[PDB]
Amino acid sequence: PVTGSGFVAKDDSLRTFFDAMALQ
Amino acid sequence: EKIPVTGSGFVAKDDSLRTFFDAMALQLKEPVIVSKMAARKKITGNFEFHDPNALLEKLSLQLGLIWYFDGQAIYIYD
Amino acid sequence: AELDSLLGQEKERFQVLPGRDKMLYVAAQNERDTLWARQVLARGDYDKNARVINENEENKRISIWLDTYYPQLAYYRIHFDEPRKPVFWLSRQRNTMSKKELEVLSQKLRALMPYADSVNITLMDDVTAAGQAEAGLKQQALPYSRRNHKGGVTFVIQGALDDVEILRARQFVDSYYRTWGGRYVQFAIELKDDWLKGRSFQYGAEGYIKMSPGHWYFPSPL
Amino acid sequence: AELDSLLGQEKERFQVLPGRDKMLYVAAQNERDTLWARQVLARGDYDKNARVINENEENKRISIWLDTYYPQLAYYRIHFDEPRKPVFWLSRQRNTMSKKELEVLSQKLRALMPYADSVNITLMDDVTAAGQAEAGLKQQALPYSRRNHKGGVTFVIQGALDDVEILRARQFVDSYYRTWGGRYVQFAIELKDDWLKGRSFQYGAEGYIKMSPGHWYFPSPL
Amino acid sequence: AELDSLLGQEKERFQVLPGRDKMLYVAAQNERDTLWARQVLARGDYDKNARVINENEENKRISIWLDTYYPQLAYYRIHFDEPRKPVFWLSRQRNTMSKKELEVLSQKLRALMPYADSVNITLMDDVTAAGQAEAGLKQQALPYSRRNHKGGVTFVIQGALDDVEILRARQFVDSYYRTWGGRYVQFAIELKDDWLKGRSFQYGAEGYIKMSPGHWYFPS
Amino acid sequence: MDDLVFAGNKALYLVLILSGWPTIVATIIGLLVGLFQTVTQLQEQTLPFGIKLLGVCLCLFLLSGWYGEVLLSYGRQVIFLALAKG
Amino acid sequence: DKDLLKGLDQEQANEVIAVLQMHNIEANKIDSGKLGYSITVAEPDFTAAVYWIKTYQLPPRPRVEIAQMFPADSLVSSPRAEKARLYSAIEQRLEQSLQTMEGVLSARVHISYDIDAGENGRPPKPVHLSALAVYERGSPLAHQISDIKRFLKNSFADVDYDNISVVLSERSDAQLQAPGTPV
Amino acid sequence: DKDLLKGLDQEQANEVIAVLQMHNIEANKIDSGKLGYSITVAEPDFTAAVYWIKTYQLPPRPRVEIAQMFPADSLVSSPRAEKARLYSAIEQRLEQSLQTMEGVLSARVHISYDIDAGENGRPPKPVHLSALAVYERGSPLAHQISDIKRFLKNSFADVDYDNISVVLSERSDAQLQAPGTPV
Amino acid sequence: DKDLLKGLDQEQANEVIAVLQMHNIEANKIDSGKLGYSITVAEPDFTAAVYWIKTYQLPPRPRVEIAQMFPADSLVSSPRAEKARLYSAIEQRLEQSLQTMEGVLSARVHISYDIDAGENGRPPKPVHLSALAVYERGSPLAHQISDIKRFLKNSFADVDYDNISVVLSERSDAQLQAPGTPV
Amino acid sequence: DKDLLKGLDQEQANEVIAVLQMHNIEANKIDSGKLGYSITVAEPDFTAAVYWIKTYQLPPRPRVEIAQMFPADSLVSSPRAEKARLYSAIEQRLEQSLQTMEGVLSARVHISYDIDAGENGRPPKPVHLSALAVYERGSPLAHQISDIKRFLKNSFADVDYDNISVVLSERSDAQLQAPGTPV
Ligand SMILES: CCCCCCCCCCCC[N+](C)(C)[O-]
Ligand SMILES: CCCCCCCCCCCC[N+](C)(C)[O-]
Ligand SMILES: CCCCCCCCCCCC[N+](C)(C)[O-]
Repeated sequence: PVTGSGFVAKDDSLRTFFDAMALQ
Repeated sequence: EKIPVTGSGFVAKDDSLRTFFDAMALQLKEPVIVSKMAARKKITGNFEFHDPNALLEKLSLQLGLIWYFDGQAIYIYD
Repeated sequence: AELDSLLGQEKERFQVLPGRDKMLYVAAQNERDTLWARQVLARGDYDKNARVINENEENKRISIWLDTYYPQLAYYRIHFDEPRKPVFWLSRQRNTMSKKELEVLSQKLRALMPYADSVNITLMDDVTAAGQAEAGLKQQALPYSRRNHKGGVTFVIQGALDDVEILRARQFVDSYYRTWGGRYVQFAIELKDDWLKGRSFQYGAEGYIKMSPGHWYFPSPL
Repeated sequence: AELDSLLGQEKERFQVLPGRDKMLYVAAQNERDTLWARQVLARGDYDKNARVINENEENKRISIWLDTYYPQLAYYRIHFDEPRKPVFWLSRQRNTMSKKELEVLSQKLRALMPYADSVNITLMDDVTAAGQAEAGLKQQALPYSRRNHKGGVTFVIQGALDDVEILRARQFVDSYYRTWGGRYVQFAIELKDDWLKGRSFQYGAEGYIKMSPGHWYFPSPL
Repeated sequence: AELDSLLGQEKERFQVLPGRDKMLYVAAQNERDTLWARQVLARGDYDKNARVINENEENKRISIWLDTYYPQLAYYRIHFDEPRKPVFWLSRQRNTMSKKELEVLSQKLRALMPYADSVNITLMDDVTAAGQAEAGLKQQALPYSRRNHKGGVTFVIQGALDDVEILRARQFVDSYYRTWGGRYVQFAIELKDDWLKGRSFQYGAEGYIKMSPGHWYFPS
Repeated sequence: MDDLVFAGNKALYLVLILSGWPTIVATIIGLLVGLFQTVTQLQEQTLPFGIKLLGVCLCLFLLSGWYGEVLLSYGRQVIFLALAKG
Repeated sequence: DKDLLKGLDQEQANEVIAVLQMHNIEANKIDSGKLGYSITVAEPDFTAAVYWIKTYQLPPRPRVEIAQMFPADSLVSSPRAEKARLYSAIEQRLEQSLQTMEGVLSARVHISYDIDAGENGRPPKPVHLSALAVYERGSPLAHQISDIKRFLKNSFADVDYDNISVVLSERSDAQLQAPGTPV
Repeated sequence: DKDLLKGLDQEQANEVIAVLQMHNIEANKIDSGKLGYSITVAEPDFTAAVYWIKTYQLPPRPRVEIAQMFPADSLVSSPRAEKARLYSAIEQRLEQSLQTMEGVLSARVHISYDIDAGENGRPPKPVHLSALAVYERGSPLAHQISDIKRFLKNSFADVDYDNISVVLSERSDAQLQAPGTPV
Repeated sequence: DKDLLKGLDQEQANEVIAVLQMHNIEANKIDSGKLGYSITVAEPDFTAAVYWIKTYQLPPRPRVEIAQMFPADSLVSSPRAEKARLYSAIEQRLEQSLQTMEGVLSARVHISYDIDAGENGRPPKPVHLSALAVYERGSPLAHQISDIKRFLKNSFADVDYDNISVVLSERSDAQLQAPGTPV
Repeated sequence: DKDLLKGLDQEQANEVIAVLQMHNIEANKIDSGKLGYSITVAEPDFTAAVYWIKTYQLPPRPRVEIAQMFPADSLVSSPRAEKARLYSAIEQRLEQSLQTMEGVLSARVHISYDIDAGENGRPPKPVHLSALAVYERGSPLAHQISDIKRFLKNSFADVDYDNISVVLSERSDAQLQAPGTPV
């Protein structure tokens, strides 16, 4: 992921996934 | 010295958010009140408390907290 | 009892050359053959002076001497396909020398190799070298990264590799190195686990690692 | 009964030099050959005076003498590829001497080495030595830090290094040391419980900030 | 039966010198060799008078004599690379003496060393000595502290050092001492335990450790 | 379950060695008194019992301290294992 | 002639001879049958031979293997003993397999004995491995570490490349010429 | 002639002979019957012979198999022991099958012994496999790895291509000409 | 000649001779078979030989290993005893592996025995390791500590580089010339 | 001549001779075999020899090791005696390892025996160590204490530099010249 910003999920609960999205 | 580190900062290692934000309270110049639900979360790292408001705003969005300031104390909730 | 009569039945396996220092030089092709000959000399079956030589040993020896008298010469490799007339490959870009200087160099090499009649110096192109390396890695379909420096190029092959890939890589690299040597281009092969050990993380300038749900760690930009 | 007849069957393995001392000097390539020779003398198989020598021993001895009589001379190493005419490398920047002084130095060294006919003094560039070090690390993709002092340069390589990185690093350093010696450039290789391999950052409002070198490091929480 | 014939096969190892008191002085390089020689004399193989000597022993003996007749002289070390013409290093700053006085000193040393033909006195710079020490520590990248006094310099190296650091320090210090002696510059190595492993803390001004949640500690 | 395996095997080993000593003494005495009746060719029921009783009482007077040491050690050890998880 | 050693085994004597020859000491091996082998040297070489025997601590002790501590034939075994015999056999089998790879001369393997605790009621720890190997001259060691890591990784249920240490070395110079006899 | 080794078995003798001949050392094999085989060489070759015997650690050890530690001819066998002998027989039967493929000369196979936990009350780990093989000269190794992987995958109830390691090598040059006799 | 010692082992005799020769004392070794070896010196050297024998506390003693304290005869030996023998074997096997590395002459190794508690009832503590080693002359000790740490870290299930101590030293000067005979 | 001592061991006799020679008393050692060694001196020296024998409390006593109080002769051995043998083995093995460091001549080590309570039901106390050592002349003692503390720290489960004591001493002057015979 040389550029930008994203999240690499590993069977993560939606609460932790959308929490990581909250900053954007 | 028992503290052989050169700069200044706070080195957290598996700190409950209560015991972490207390270390930030002197730079904030305000007493901090933390809810038990938020105090269940943990953090690790090396931090610069250079501009506390701007740090607190960012960490709120990264950790999912919400915070308020009534003029006497800072309140942080999940 | 000539020396050729002592080396074996397979006459074509070895090559005997006379040298200006009044010594026989037995050129060999590999380590196994080298030791097959050295045993014969060291036992003392022959009674005059003789020596055993091969391309790898001679490249090492001559590089060691260059390190002393020409510590800034840019070069690739010395080929001994014709052991009486070796070929020495120099970089066209990274060297500035006159024809006279090259001749002097030639004569000093000729003094180091008493079995050679002359040393032929040939100028090679760096872009050509680099291009053959990258074309080889593409042709073999390996994943790789290229880094460029003033003096060299480096190709990093790393991550989770399959057996077939590892085999292809080893074969190719072994082939390249025998032509160009290891001075200008280096191949770094490194087996990596998954970078972060099965943990979720956010990459970029604000990155962080999830040690566990409810536990953040802030090591670095990611 | 000459000495050469006593050292073995492989005549060229050793080299015998007469000297003004009226003592034979035997030149050997490495410690194992050194002891192979010394046994012949110490057993008393030979009756006249003889001595065994090698490059490392001579470097040490000469440096000990210079420490007494020239305690501020900045220099690299003395090469004995051709033992009759050694080459002594001095720094061009850090020394200030006249030709006469250099000549006197040469003569005194000649007095220390009764087997040598003359000593050639050559001036080398420090910037060159440092650049060849740094480019040699980049050519291997090792992680490193550089630190500059008035009189020297230190490269620090540390952390949870991999086995192939350890191997490549120790091959390089063992090749450089033979050429430039350890006086001017130093390499430290240290294993730590740390996965960032020596990098270090602080997190602030504006993100990560690189932290200057220091003895303390944050041990790996992973 | 000369003495050289009795010391061994390796004639290069020892050096025999005749002294003005008509006694043979055998110069050795180390302790092991020293005892290898002393056994021959103590056994009584040789018949005339002889003595065994080395650099360390003579440095000590001379220092003991200086302690009595020159109790305020500032000096470094006496070198015996050429045992017939030792070199004596004095401080340039901490000594004020006339040329005549230095010459007299030279003659008295020559009277103490009946195997030496003359003593060469050389003046060395203290700033140089101290500088080459500190530069050697920076070269080795050790952590250190420097303390300065009227008549000496002390370098303190302390902490939870690694084995590669202990090895480097040991090699360096031992190399320096042989050149300069131990009179002006002193090194102190002190290993200490680690309080920080596994604890969070604040550092810089107003630094404190905390042993456990609810337990602060304020070092000085 | 290495803990259950250990406690179960040790219980049986302790039974075997705690009980062995009295029975060994009783058997050796039994044999010697049975022999003496043969070489004397003189016979009665009661002499072996009478001597066996004394032999066992002396055995207990001597060893019993060690029986206490062994049993206390095992008693503590099993409790600590039972409550080991917390 | 002076006696250095007596009552040696075959494979001790051969090691002693090899080490003396390497330092230019001509030695002789004699067989007394039930009394074993005897080694002799000339007087001029006696001093040196004693110095080398001290320095190398010759004659060598036999190889140690963990199964020697836990014989198969005792009346009873706790689980710990059986588990130790098992790993003590897997080590030897991997060593014998690596010695068949291309151009390897000899090798050593070590496995982390987790057996020293039960891991009962508990998560058993992952395995760790170390290997040492010696190669013929002219081998690209850097390129050859990959093969060994790849091969060992799949020998066990859970191993990470991070948990495998590999150390390689080349063969020393060959000793072909015979030592000289004292004059 | 100097005695190198005595009381060797047939397989040890032929191994030693092969290694020496490769280095141009003429050796001789003598039979003493119940006392085994003896190996002898000429004096000019003695030094080299000793050095190579040390370098290869000859004579070779007997080959190790896991079932040797848990003999079946024993009064009682714990489940761990039985579960071990089963795997140690499957390994050998796979080696013997691989040797029958076209162009293969020899092979070694290894399986992850999950028996090192009972996995009672626990889910069993997946299986991992490792294999080494030697081919005739002129064999397309790259195209032959696929067949082996395919064949091994279905040998066990649950195996992923990612858990199978395969290492291949070619036969070395043939030693056909005889060594020269010392003059 | 005066008798210094009688009834020595072969190993004690060769150590005594080595130490006296180092100090220029000519000694003689005599073999009496069932009575062992005897050491003798001349009178002019008697005093010195005595003083050295006292200062070095010769003859040397036998070499201790922890497994010597716990030879198993029981049906059931303690969880303490089994674990002790296990660690006491791993120590020796590591010293034997290290001695094969390039240019090491000898080495010794030590492990922290947690077993001084049975670890009944209480959780097990992490391991620590210490090693000593001796090198051939001209070895870059600083650069060679890394190899040893890397090799030992992965021989055990939980070890940190911080918990491994390594101490290295070079060989002393070689004793090649023979001592002089009293006049 | 007057008899001082009879029925000595070899190592008692050599110690007595060493101590009397140091004070310029010429003594003689005689062997009676099964009756041991006897020591004799001349009359003019008898008085002095008596005074020194008293002052040094000669002949010396046998060396004591804690394992000698807890011999292995029981069918059940108590945990206290097992831990006593364990620590009494580790102490000795550490002393033997220290004597191999560069230029040490002799050493002693002591460990805190926390076993005088079983530590059953009580949390175990931390370890303490003490060491004494003697060096060759011309040794930088200050720089060598660091090495020893570093080495001892990691040989045990939990030790602080504050809890290791080290005491060093140099060797005395050598006794090389023989004593004079009474006129
Ligand atoms: C002393 C007689 C009664 C002892 C009873 C011990 C019960 C042990 C139960 C477990 C047996 C099976 N095992 C050993 C595999 O666990
Ligand atoms: C015939 C009596 C049977 C008693 C069985 C128990 C014997 C051991 C416990 C009692 C020991 C008494 N003692 C020796 C301390 O006095
Ligand atoms: C008449 C038979 C009585 C058997 C029970 C006697 C009381 C138990 C023994 C108490 C003393 C135990 N001891 C010897 C360890 O102190």
